[PDB]
Amino acid sequence: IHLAEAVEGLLLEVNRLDELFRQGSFLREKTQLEARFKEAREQQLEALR
Amino acid sequence: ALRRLRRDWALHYLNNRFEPLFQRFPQARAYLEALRARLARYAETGEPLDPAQWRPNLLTSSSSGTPPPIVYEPYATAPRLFGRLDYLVDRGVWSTN
Amino acid sequence: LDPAQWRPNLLTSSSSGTPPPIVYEPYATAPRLFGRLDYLVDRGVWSTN
Amino acid sequence: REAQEAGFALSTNGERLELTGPGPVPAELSARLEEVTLGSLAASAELEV
Amino acid sequence: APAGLEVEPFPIQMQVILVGTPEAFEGLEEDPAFSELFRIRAEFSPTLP
Repeated sequence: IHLAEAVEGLLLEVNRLDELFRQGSFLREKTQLEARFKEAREQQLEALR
Repeated sequence: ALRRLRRDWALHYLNNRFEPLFQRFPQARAYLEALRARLARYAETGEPLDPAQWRPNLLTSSSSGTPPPIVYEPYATAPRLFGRLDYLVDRGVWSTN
Repeated sequence: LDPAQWRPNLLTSSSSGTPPPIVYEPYATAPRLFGRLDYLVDRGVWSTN
Repeated sequence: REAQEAGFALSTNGERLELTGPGPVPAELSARLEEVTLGSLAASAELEV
Repeated sequence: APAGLEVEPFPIQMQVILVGTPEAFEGLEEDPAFSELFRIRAEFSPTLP
């Protein structure tokens, strides 16, 4: 029964996981990643231009 | 790459959530690790988690041993002795968990 | 490309020959002696690989 | 107000909001942008629940 | 069922106590695996002193 309640908490942890993707840290890392990837994309595009 | 990032942050966050349960349930180590991997996958691929497919089937309530678990089956059929596996229909598709 | 349809089915792990591969089947049914072929359903369509 | 302190004006577009200013938007400020977007979406969903 | 679940066999940690008239048992103990598994015979005297 203790394992059952713990796994119920873990199943509800999907909401916490989704909430973890909206505070500053994770999505600022995401912005850094996408910014580098884009700046590479426009770098190639401008080189071809 | 953002899937990589989401899944690695998810694993990092779930490590400190699963370590107390690892301590509390060392026997359930493999099951808890599989559930952690499934949660990381959900945070990665976005596929919704099915509570029915990942909730442990507590077959019977815990017995204190006094009195001992006593079961008499007058109808000794295979489904009643060994248990049976229920199913569900999806327009004619057999699903089970 | 379907990975399931083109991944070799390693039936059993490699045996060193010591001890020899020993298998006792009390339940000598055709699916357990000769092996069986599993299937998958696609809305009522049987698929296998 | 934070973006205007950093020198950006919020032009709302419905599904997503953008920020106008000199040069590319900075990483922390763009991160604030998507976090407030996701916060509004989560606020709507949690209002529904 | 198409394939079912890869369910691990449930361990048997119980003690089977088969109850029945002698006819049902001399009609059942002719198989040596019975006397191999059920070795303790609790026999009921039809009469008490």
